[PDB]
Amino acid sequence: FVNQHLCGSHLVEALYLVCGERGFFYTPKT
Amino acid sequence: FVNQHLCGSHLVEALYLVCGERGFFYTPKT
Amino acid sequence: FVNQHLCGSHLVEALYLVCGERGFFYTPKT
Amino acid sequence: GIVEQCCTSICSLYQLENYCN
Amino acid sequence: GIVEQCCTSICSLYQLENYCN
Amino acid sequence: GIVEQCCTSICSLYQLENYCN
Ligand SMILES: [Zn+2]
Repeated sequence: FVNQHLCGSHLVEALYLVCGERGFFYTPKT
Repeated sequence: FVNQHLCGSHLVEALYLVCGERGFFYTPKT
Repeated sequence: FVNQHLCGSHLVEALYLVCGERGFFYTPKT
Repeated sequence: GIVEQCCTSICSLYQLENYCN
Repeated sequence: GIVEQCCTSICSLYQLENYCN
Repeated sequence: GIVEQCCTSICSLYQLENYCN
């Protein structure tokens, strides 16, 4: 798996592949 | 909407969604 | 063509378009 | 321009719509 | 959170699976 | 290599075609 800082739409794409059928919550708060 | 620095293909993708049927001109000059 | 630093999935996408039918090897070693 | 407004600085929706047709 | 764990720091597979449903 | 030529430094078209098959 990736060994990096996942940021932006990369971060949402990673969350898209890894969760799959469950889905995800993207909440970008600092 | 996004509150960020849109750069590269991200910047062209943003321009793709937001303009739509009108299209866009991507001119990357400094 | 691009005049930039291609990094991450951008770097793999560039390698996807440019090689095409030949394919590529992505080996991310430092 | 496009790179100084939206990549060097933080743009918005309607600053991006300015570069449409 | 999501941005401090996975964008500010280096996450993993199962730290990313934590934000699923 | 691939990361030092094309991500650490600025590559070209044919430096990228070098990593094909
Ligand atoms: Zn990117």
